[PDB]
Amino acid sequence: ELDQLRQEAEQLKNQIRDARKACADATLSQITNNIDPVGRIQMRTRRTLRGHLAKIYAMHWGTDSRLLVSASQDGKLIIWDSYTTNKVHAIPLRSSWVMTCAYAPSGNYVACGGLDNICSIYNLKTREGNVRVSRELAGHTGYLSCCRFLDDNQIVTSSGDTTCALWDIETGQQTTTFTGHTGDVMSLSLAPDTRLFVSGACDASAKLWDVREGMCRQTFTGHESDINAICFFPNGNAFATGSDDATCRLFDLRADQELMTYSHDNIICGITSVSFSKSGRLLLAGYDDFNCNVWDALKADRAGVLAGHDNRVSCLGVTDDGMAVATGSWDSFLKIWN
Amino acid sequence: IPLRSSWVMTCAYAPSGNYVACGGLDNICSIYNLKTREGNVRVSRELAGHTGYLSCCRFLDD
Amino acid sequence: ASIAQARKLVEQLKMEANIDRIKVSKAAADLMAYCEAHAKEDPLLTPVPASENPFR
Amino acid sequence: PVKHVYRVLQCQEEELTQMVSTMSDGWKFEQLVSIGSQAEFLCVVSKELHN
Amino acid sequence: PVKHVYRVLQCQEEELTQMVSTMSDGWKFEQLVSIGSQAEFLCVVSKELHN
Amino acid sequence: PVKHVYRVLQCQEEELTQMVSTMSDGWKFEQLVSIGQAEFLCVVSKELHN
Amino acid sequence: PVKHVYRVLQCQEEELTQMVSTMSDGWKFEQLVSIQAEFLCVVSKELHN
Amino acid sequence: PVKHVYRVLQCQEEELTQMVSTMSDGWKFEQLVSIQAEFLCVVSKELHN
Repeated sequence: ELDQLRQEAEQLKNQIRDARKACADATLSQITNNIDPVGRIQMRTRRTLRGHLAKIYAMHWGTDSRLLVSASQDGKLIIWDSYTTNKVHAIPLRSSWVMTCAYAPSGNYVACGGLDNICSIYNLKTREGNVRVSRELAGHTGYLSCCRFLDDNQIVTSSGDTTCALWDIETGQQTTTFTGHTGDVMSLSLAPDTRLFVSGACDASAKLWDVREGMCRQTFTGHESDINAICFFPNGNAFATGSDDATCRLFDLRADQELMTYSHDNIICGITSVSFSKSGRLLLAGYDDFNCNVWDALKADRAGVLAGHDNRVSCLGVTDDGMAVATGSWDSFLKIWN
Repeated sequence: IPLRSSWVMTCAYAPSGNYVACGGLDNICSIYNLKTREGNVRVSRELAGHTGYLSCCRFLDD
Repeated sequence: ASIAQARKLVEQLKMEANIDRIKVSKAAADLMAYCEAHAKEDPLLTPVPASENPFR
Repeated sequence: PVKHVYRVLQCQEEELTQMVSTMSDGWKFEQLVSIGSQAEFLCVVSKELHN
Repeated sequence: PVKHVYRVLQCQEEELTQMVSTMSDGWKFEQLVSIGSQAEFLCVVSKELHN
Repeated sequence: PVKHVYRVLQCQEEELTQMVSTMSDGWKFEQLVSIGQAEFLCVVSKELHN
Repeated sequence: PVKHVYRVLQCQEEELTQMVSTMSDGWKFEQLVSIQAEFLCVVSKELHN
Repeated sequence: PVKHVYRVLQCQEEELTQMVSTMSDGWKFEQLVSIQAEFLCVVSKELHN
């Protein structure tokens, strides 16, 4: 008898697609052909700061625009000073797989987590001169994948057992719980106005929730592999994602349609990270081909290439003001570009 | 991997790829689990029953 | 089971159905205007003297 | 009964006192080595955890 | 009373952290020595066998 | 359930015996490195229980 | 813990593993100094009587 | 509770074995440093009163 329910679901999907198709009323190529392209660019590496003795997996800037955190493979955090290239802290850990890192916008909290199924919070600023753990957040049985602070007292996690949830730091137990994500979540990012966030999927799916209640308002589709990186345009009405099969797609919330597609012929590698600049005129991406190149948003043409590393590139970040680019590969070096 | 005995004359590899074995004048064959949580190697099972010195070891399967 | 599943189905998908669907050309024009207006905030595209960048 | 975890930390000469004097809550000190000496160092650190 | 077993291990600089941080279960840590440095260190480890 | 405190002291070669033989009450001896006529280092420890 | 006995052994570079791995019963290990390449070693025993 | 006393001894290479193998009753061995060749040594005693 469930066949009738499946058939009515299919016909509802067909009606939704028919309603969606008509409203697409702009091919951006024919309207943006008039505007001139950007010129060629070449930048120089300025600082090569060392200190890790393993494979780096993550990094994250701070609002101070002079501090960034890093997590290695054997368990270690180092907080760097980008102007002078001196480390201000060095925290050991109790686990040997740390794949995520977050820094607090206020400036006195750092969070971690990984394959050990526990998220821990560190209190940098203490009355005494030492550093000590504050809380641990257990409860989910998968491996942790990502952590972002909504605020000093609210944290959102990304589990591996098809779960996303929030927590209350003082109590230590969950406040709200999300579900309905069939695949595996591996990335998510927050809107500038701290009201919405989207999550990636293993089976090429995009979801958009609301923090207050937790209703899935739209859904996006179109890739054929895992979505590894999700970013936002500064205005807040478009998010660009990447995938393993050398495709980068920009979607529009109001359109619900794939606007453009940035593909080139001589690439067979996977994307690991993407990021927009301040204005949003350029788009950067990383490859497992040991290199990295800078793209353009409007005309889908490559502006230039960057001198890569001796191994795979696994992270990328751009400062809020836009005067710095930092890249970290698997050979234990960080690069500063300008 | 360090070992507790001072005479080992045999060594085998698993066809799957996550087991090894040892043996010698200690009259004991020991199995090691390379693949486990975090990074470390710990003894899985320790056999006994024959009073001679072990000479060879081959895996038929895991 | 699958009954619960179909329940979830009718529940959300019909929530997806009643959403507003607007023009795309207006969104593209707004994006272009936003990109053009903030051209003064991109040190990468607009070069600055050596005294400006501290990372040197 | 008892277990142990070990970590290796690298620190240059001028930033040695700040790292040694401000260790964490529970980690111990075992040995300091001079490597490739301006001057580089290594510092093994141990923690003991039960159950 | 107690007993002890000692072993010597050799390792270059590039592969020091991986072995130190991924040591086995039950073995301890002893002096670390620099020999012929480049690198070519010499670790010493210990285990306690009671009965 | 014990705590420890570590400090680093520098002393030249001529000023070694006078500093080692006249330590304070409670502090211990951990390590002595040959940095760098000759210059040395030293690490001491204390146990602040309760 | 009432007595201690200390001894100094010298061994060349090629004879480290054979001497360390085959120590006697009741003797400990404390230091190893770098004096080819020669070495030194100090061992201890506990005579509680 | 417990106390400790530390002393620094100097010795050339030829006179190392005689001093190390013939220590006093109560004094331990902690560190041997290398400055023909000169050495240093630190010993300790525990004074419980």
